[PDB]
Amino acid sequence: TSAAGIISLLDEDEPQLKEFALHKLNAVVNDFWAEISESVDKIEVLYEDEGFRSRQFAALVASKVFYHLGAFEESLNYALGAGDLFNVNDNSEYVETIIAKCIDHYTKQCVENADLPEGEKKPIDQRLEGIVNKMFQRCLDDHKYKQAIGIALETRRLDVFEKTILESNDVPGMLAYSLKLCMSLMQNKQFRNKVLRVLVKIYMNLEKPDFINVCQCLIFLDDPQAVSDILEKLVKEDNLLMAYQICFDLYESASQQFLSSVIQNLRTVGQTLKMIKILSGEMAIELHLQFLIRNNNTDLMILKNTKDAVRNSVCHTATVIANSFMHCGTTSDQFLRDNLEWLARATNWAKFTATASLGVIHKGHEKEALQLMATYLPKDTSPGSAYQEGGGLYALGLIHANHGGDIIDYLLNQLKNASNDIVRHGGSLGLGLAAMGTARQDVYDLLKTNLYQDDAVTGEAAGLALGLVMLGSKNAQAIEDMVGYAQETQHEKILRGLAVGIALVMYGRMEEADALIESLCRDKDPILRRSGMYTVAMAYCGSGNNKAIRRLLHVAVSDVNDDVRRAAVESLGFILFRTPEQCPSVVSLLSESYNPHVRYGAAMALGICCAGTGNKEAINLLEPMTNDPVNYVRQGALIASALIMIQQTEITCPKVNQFRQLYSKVINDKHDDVMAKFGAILAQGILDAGGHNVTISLQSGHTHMPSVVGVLVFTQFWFWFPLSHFLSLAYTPTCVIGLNKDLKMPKVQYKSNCKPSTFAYPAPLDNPARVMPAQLKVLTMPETCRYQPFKPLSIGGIIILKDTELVEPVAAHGPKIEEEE
Amino acid sequence: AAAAEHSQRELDTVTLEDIKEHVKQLEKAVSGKEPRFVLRALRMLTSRRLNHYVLYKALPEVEAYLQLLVVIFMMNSKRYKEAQKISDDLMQKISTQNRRALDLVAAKCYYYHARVYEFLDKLDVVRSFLHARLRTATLRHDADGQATLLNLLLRNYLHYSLYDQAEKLVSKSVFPEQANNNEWARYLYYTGRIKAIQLEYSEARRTMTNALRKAPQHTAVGFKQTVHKLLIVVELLLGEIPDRLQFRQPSLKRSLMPYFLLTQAVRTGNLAKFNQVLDQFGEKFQADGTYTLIIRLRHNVIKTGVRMISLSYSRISLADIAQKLQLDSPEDAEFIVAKAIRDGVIEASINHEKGYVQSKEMIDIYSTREPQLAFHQRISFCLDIHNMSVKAMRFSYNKDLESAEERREREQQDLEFAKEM
Amino acid sequence: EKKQPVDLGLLEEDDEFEEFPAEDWDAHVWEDNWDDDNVEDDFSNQLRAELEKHGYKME
Amino acid sequence: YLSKIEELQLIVNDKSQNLRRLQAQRNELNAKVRL
Amino acid sequence: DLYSRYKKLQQELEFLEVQEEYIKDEQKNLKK
Repeated sequence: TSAAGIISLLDEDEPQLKEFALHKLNAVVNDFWAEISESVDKIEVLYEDEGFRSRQFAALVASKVFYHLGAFEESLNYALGAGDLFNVNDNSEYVETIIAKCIDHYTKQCVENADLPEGEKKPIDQRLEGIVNKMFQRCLDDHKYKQAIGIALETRRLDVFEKTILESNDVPGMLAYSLKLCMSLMQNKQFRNKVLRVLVKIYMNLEKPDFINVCQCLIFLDDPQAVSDILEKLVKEDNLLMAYQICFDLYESASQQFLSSVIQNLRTVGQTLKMIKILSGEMAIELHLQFLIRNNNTDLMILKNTKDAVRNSVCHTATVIANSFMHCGTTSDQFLRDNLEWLARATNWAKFTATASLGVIHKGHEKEALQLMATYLPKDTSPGSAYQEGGGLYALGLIHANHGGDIIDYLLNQLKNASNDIVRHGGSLGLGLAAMGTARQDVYDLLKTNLYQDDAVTGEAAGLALGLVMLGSKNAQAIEDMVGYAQETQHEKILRGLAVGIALVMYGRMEEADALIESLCRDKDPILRRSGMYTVAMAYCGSGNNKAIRRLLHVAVSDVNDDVRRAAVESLGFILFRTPEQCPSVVSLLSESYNPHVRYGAAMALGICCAGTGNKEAINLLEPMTNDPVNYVRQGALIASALIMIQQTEITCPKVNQFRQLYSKVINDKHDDVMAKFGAILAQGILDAGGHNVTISLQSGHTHMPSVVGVLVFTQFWFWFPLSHFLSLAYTPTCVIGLNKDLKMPKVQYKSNCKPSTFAYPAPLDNPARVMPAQLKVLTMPETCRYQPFKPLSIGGIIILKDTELVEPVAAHGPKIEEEE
Repeated sequence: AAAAEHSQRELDTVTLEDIKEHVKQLEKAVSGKEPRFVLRALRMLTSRRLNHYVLYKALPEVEAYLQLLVVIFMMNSKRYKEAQKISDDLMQKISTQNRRALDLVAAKCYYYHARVYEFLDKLDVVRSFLHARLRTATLRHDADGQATLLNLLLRNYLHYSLYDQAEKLVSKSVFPEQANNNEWARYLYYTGRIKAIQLEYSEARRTMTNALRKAPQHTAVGFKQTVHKLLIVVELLLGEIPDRLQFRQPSLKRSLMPYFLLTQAVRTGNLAKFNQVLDQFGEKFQADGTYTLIIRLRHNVIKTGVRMISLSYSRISLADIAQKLQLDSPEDAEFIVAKAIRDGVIEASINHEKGYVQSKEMIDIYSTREPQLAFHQRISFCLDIHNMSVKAMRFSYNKDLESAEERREREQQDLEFAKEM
Repeated sequence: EKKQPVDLGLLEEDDEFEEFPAEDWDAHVWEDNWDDDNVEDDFSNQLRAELEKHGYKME
Repeated sequence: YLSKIEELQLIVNDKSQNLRRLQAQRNELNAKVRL
Repeated sequence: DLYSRYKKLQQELEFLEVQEEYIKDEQKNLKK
């Protein structure tokens, strides 16, 4: 009824009574704690009487009062005090509450504990830890373990996340779920990296685990030993396809920097040169070209219609590129022959650019390209203009990026021999191009002079390639140098591209560059601030760092200079890469703003985030921007759309028609600029790059920096025009081709129905062509033919039907490679 | 016939805030009921159980709602037998109802449950439940049901005599947002009240004033009539006479007569008249608890007596004051007046040997401190009224985009033409 | 909302006098108010002012 | 329930979606003015 | 499902933060 007696019994002696007070009280606390809430002071003291045993009664009683008072760390403490009065299986909402309440406490504690150290210890009140684990036990007895995991995820207890569930059940679906999750989640990668190792280990237990899992996991760890352990274990398990597919997991994932370790390792580790031959990936280049050469869907007529459309100096430049796109790796001079007077209408830089646009066209010809450049190469004389001559230099590496180091260094010798002007720029361009991601001090160094040689022409490229060389965590000294040279060296561009290099060699460093970031942020000059975002990108690109974004926002918010903001907005979609999701909602603010640059920078990042993705929703936001009075804006918007829109077209996306026609419209329009038509023709050519049969991909799964580069390269173009050919990087095959062991290329159309978008594409069956990352995965193989994959089906670019009876029927098939390669 | 609305109300069974709207008309959906029309729900539907229940008396998201219709049916039918029993069976089912939307619906439920109730088993056994899920819902974060339930148990404490239990109850309470202004004023009402009985007046006037603001009007009379009764009481105890325009507003002027016979007693400062009036209307004042508040005034009345005797006389022989206030002895007086002085009422001194009060001046004419505070306080009010209106007013907002592309093109063309010229 | 209000009113009371008041349920207000008080004073005073002075005539 | 109801506590946070809601308009309105 | 949703929401909570704090920015830079 009312607690007054129990209130009175409280102070009354005979701990017997006090017990039976507390006892009777305890039961009727639930209501009457309210009256009792004033007795708590004694009750406190009561809990301080070791004389009176049961006081844990009062403690939990107080805990009852405290929930009923909304006091918890109080209640918890005294519930913790209880241990007896308290139990987990005791079911009240309160108990459930206080537990759940008690629980949360653990997490940050554990996390704060996790902060300094991480693992076992007595720092945390074991009672909680117990009850924690006891619920984790209950979680184990719940036996849905993400339940336990997500806790232990935050609980950071691998002990819990040991392997109990592992041996239990759920062979394929107890790690990846969390693992793929962990990638998305855990702040400290170390905790996640801890998972990754064990995960591999859990998988290394191997009732034949999925390796691409481990691959990505390894690629996430970039731990060669694991792969080598795999490789041994592989060699232990050795099967061509297994090795192959592993090497196909490998050739498509491991960084140019990482993988090369494994190469020399795999070399030293012995074997199977096929692996070393898969390390080429030239097969892809071949297959890609093979795919291209085969599956190229061209219609230069419309591009001719675009080329014959208008004639000028700036515009004539653009169409020198879109032609490259449609020929990218496709190796054709079609229009190049059409207008030879084209070259007349080209200008020293366009002449320079027209010469470079060749490497695009031949990209993936790892022999011819040099011979392709040969007539325009160096020493081999020239018809006129050392830029055209300069053009090959940069044009060369386009094909040979990472693979032309020799010629590069060779050309770098030509550079070293004389760094200055085009002869040093175009070379100064293509050097870091192939040298990108490879750490060569000379590349840094040789440029560093060519840099310091202070040719706005030349020194610029140095500000890039040097970044490209040390692209990675690089070295802070060059940073100092660059940053020094930034403030030191007197030029707009030469000073400018530095921060870009700074942006480069700060890559994934994240927290690291924050200094220089802050420095760049604190810069008077836009340039440092400018690259800061890009720096922040390459640091935090992919995974969103809110604070970064938050900073990037507020920076873009807080900067006078618009380009910076524009940039700052642009670079967002990098640290915002992994979620294109809100990016429209994100830019939906910046979509609508007084300023064009803001509205300009909008286009890219979103156009970037969904480049390899969907969201006509995202798209349609930009179409108003495609009408923003500044052609430069829409030009960007034009581009931004097409960056997304490749392969997505034709009533899959009906809008492409306009968008295409819009270009043509513009391309027809005389009153639209060579801003306007520029992007238009390009964005057209974008959609039509790689015979329109190729895609744009980046961290769609693990990042590839080369995908990024062309973007950030293309970033400043109306700034510095002869760049965008960098964009050739993210060009990605939709190829679907049998491949196999002997590589007899058996081509089958595996025939599993997608709503058919190999029918949805530009005008002018499962084998190669359109496909789609999706239209890939609505299609599955037949078991009927000779060859079967272990991974059963897969994406488009990776192909490789695994080979399961030689010099017999199943005939023969060949391609560009089989000829020369 | 009218049951169509009950079906139309069921068309509000889609999702979320529909229920809100669903309830509104459902407030007046109880105009027409027949026992045979009860069989409508029997045909509307678990189903078998429902049917059985219907029989005794005489989809789930609307199951609770139709149970509401059962309660409403019974309670409004006077019949307590079936109505009471049903509540126990209906209240339980709907209560344990493992649904979130249902909590909102049950509030109307609880609102009736307590209502018909009479004693212990209802004050005590039924109260333990309201506190139980009060905690449950509190963790379930349903604002409306919480506030309602809280109000019900408060009303229980005051049907009881326990102000303290309810006070310390408030001490551990946090009230939520999203409310119904009526429930909001029910709260502010009970709050102000208990806050008053404990002697603290100056914060009671506040909560009751809000109980006037936040209350709706239409015909919600008796609540206004009653509160005002408490309003007049507080205003009176605090020492601030209310203006006549109070004892004559509406039909309530027929119930405020007692208080209108108190102020006439109080302002005059004549004790005997007061007392006589208290005897006169006492019984009338007992039907609510304003009584024991009113009986406190004996202090205030005399304070008034003294203050008037002071303003109207510079110095008075104690004899005379004792005559005007009817009191027995002078010795009584100088205790009373000595008290009045300490309280900053008279500003006098007393000449004892000649026994006459002699009185302080208004040197305090333009204090300046007084008017300032009053002025300051007012300004904050205007500001807030201007801030809240700027944050609320600030909410068909869309359809934005000046400039254009078609026209822009036209403009460009014009420009080109001009250039050509 | 009105219904809710009504419900609230019902809970707060019924009521006895309130019901009567409702049943009774006008007039105006004029302009301003306070303090009415009693009446029949002025002439009463004069009636006494005479009497007073009449008493003072008697004086 | 433990983590179950948890989603609700934060799920109700949608309130911040509206205020910003008041912002957009509130923000978009200036953009028209400034533009 | 939670470990994918209950956890995927924290982002959202930041979305309103990423934008809630930025939103004030447009209000602020617009006025100047």
